[PDB]
Amino acid sequence: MKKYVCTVCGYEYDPAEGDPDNGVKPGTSFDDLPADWVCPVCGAPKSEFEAA
Ligand SMILES: [Fe+2]
Repeated sequence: MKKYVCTVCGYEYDPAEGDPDNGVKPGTSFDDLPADWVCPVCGAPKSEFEAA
């Protein structure tokens, strides 16, 4: 359930919510995001998220 924050824009990935519009169901951990997933607010890579 660990949240991660985008260091570009401040969006928080919340595993309890997932990211349905990008094919990520509620409950999906950050580490299990698809390899091509990017921040939905700004487009930044996962490599620029940090644990929040
Ligand atoms: Fe972002």
